[PDB]
Amino acid sequence: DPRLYFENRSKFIQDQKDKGINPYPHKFERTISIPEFIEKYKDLGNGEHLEDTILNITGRIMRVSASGQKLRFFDLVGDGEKIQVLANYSFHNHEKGNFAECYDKIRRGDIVGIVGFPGKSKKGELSIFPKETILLSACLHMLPMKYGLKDTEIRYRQRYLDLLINESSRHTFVTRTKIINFLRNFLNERGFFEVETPMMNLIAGGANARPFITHHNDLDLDLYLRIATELPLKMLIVGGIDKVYEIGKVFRNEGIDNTHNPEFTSCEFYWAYADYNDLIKWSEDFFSQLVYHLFGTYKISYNKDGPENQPIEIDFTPPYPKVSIVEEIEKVTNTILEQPFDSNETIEKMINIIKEHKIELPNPPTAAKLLDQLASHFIENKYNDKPFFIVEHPQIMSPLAKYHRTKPGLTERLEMFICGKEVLNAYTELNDPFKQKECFKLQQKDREKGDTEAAQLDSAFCTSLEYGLPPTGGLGLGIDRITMFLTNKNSIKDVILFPTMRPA
Amino acid sequence: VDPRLYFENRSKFIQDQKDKGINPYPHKFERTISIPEFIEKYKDLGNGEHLEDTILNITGRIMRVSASGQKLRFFDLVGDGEKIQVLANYSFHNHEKGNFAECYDKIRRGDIVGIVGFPGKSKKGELSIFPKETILLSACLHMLPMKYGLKDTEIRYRQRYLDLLINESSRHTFVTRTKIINFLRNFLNERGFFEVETPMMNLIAGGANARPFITHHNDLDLDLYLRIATELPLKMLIVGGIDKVYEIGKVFRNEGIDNTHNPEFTSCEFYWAYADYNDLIKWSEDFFSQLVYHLFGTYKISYNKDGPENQPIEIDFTPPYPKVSIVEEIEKVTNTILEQPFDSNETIEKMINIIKEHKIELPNPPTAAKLLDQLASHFIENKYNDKPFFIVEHPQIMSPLAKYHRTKPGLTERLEMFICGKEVLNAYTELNDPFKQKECDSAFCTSLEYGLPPTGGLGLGIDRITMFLTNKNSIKDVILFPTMRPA
Ligand SMILES: C[C@H]1CCC[C@H](C[C@H]2Cc3cc(O)cc(O)c3C(=O)O2)C1
Ligand SMILES: C[C@H]1CCC[C@H](C[C@H]2Cc3cc(O)cc(O)c3C(=O)O2)C1
Ligand SMILES: N[C@@H](CCCC[NH3+])C(=O)O
Ligand SMILES: N[C@@H](CCCC[NH3+])C(=O)O
Repeated sequence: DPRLYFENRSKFIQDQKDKGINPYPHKFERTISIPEFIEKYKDLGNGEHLEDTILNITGRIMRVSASGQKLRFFDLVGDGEKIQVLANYSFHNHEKGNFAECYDKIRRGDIVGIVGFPGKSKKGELSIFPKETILLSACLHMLPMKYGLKDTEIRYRQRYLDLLINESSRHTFVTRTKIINFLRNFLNERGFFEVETPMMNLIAGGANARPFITHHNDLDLDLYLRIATELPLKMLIVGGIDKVYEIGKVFRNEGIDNTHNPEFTSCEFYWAYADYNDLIKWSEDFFSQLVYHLFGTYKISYNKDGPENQPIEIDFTPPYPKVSIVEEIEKVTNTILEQPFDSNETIEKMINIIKEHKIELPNPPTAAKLLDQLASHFIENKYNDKPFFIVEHPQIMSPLAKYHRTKPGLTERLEMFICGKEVLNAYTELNDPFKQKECFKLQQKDREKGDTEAAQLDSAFCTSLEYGLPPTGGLGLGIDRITMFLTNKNSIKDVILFPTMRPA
Repeated sequence: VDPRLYFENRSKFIQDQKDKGINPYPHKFERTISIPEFIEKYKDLGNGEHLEDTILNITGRIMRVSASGQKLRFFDLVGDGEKIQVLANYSFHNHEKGNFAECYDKIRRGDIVGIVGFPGKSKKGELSIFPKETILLSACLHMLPMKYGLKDTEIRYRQRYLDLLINESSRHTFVTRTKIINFLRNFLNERGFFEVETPMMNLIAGGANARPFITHHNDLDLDLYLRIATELPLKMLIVGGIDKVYEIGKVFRNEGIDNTHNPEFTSCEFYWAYADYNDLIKWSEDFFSQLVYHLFGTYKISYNKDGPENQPIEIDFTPPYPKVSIVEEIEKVTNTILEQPFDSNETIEKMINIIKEHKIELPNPPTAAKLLDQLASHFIENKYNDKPFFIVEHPQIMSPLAKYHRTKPGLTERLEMFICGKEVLNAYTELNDPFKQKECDSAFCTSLEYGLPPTGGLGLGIDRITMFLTNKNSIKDVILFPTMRPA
């Protein structure tokens, strides 16, 4: 019973203190790490001992067994690697205490420090042969086995148990950090300058989403958490930082599911004198090279339908297909979506397409939401075997994107999808301040109908446009979703160390 | 003159250009070379030399307009913090593209332009682009301020882009900031440390003593606190076996704003399993000495502590730095004895009376930790200005997450590093006995019950460090968009 277990262990701690022993020593000076130990002594022969080499090593005990009264065996793990501990009565320093009393105390989970020599057992298992083993920090609960952590929510609420017991968990999070490292180096090598912009602002603009609100007490001031980094980054382009980017958290106050956590990690970059076509190329270069950097090939396996179903192969070899959103919806639905797309007639037509196909009506049935819903069900799963771009979005869906230089009513916008999930959003940046105020005014008229995700107008941002924003191309990436596909995860909670959870 | 009228005339110019068939905001100009690359490639030209057969496309912002008659127009063109001259001569103008004077008469200071031309140097020797054709790419519709207009004003903070265009030193301050963070990340990574992201919104805000921001998630129907530190989930990852772990990111404190306090600021915290207080003292001297030498090529720097209108002091980052035990120094400087327990009525009253004796400000509430803090602030924290130094061995009542001192009762194995009286670092041997932790977050307390190895952890205030290494007196000068009182 776990509860009695914990109580006996706590009593043990107290009783050890009462006898004069410190169960939590301040410092043990380690000589070698467990990965270093494996590298150095892997080449030893079966049964070879180096008894003149005395080492101080630490780690977490993960298995306890005995062979008689003079032999105790353990697994010792550290930094994701494992060695055996072979405690023989014949090598024990009896001046430190009784052998059996010393090792009877150890439990699965204890952190220990060992003074001993390296070698391999007769079977051939690389081992540390202790002369003395010291408790550094007890595990007071029973550690679960892999089956206890398998199909549970414990991994999200006690991530440390997952990291200790599931080898795949460590690897997922190492890949996540490698992906971010690769992206930072990719941009820095191309002259980009990393900055930090405020997470708390008077307005939350740069995307269409409901924000979190907070309050600064001394200023008696309500502030919004940022939903995107787009607006202050473009003001820095005005300021002459012509290649600027930010990798950090944004906050969106909306529904939670397998591809939505309320805080998530984005990268946005802004590139003065680039356009749509440079951004398409950047995306293909970046994703193809990232995948090759991680896997040595451009093709990966992904269990789109979970581990109980067949996986699919995703090929990141460029180029990727491009699909124009309005043209394709018109072809697949056999309708003509007349401009203005936000006219009453086009809105009624899109509603009827949705109702005819038994699709859910967006809670406010705005033209921009109607089109999004249509693309979701008719386009975004056109390709699963390769990423692809949906391109040339209407201006009503894209209030900060520059008008399309040859197609009226559209913009120079691209979104990349992997397995039906949006991972990238980019466009030629709107830089005419007179057209920008018009877009914000139209977004206000859409807010008046009950749209809580209509981005609010930023007076400071519009003012910065009046000092001259050069022609610019900007791009944003969803780091968590990218990591999901590159670690074979179906849930954003599997690639975030501490996902947003209700209290226990 | 009249800034409002200027903007109205420029807005009419944009609209009139559109009416005449010209697009004053073209979609794409394909540049051949940047302004820094131009200076590098053609700096070695000779006085008066032209390379008329090499045609380049270049872009930038016009920052000065002057003329020598109608046939020679001169401009300053800036990009990426560097500048060249533009020499528009009627004799080289491509008249097939339009009328010369009609073209250049339109240019105003601040305009972003694209130039097709050739490189060269003037007779006097000024490196120049010689346009055959110039195109407007994005107009500046307002009059730019003078450097004098940005000097003592909040325009630098409320329109930071004007500060970056007009003050060359501003770009330099933020480049140094990014170099500082790049250095720290590399320093940690080369030593085996693993960078992570922990939540900014939590059910509890712990890891420091500060009032938090509160927000609400609508669909979970849940109040959440913005983090005041990264300490607690990072130690949970040490329990998880990530034995060298760190995070560089924003934390939030809902308190007063001043020259060293911005409500959001950038911290780095790292956690080092099997290290202790002594390892962290060495790390700190190793890191700051190597950081300053990396940036300056020397260990000594100049800092204008009392403002740019006063004499600068010299800060020597040569290690080692002095260590000052807080309690015994407060005792020495005041010739009192602070008997333990430090939270007894007798020791509290003595700290209160010594505060009253020196006419010092009295904390509300006057807890023992708050009293000890004020006494260190008034009596220790400005002991050294010529070098960074450490205050060490804080009482347990001030350090609920720090491990008890292995030989000194009532103290902890803690260190804080100060530069010019300002705290930039806080570190300690981590308390890992859950029995002592509860006496001092339920999910954090439970994780300790699974075994936290002996560990040393450390935090840095990135903005305050940047202030000292960029010669700034205010944190507003090292944050691109600092929190201001709304206009
Ligand atoms: C910067 C964006 C560019 C490409 C699309 C990405 C969208 C972004 C949308 C989103 C909303 C939300 O409420 C919670 C989430 O986790 C996400 C997410 O992961 O991706 C990111
Ligand atoms: C992580 C900490 C380690 C060493 C002390 C530093 C203190 C930290 C305190 C603080 C409070 C505040 O409300 C606003 C601020 O900007 C700062 C700051 O910059 O430094 C940072
Ligand atoms: N702010 C966008 C990403 C950048 C789009 C191009 N400026 C988003 O939230 O999706
Ligand atoms: N959480 C501390 C920094 C780390 C101290 C060592 N664990 C602070 O906010 O000051």
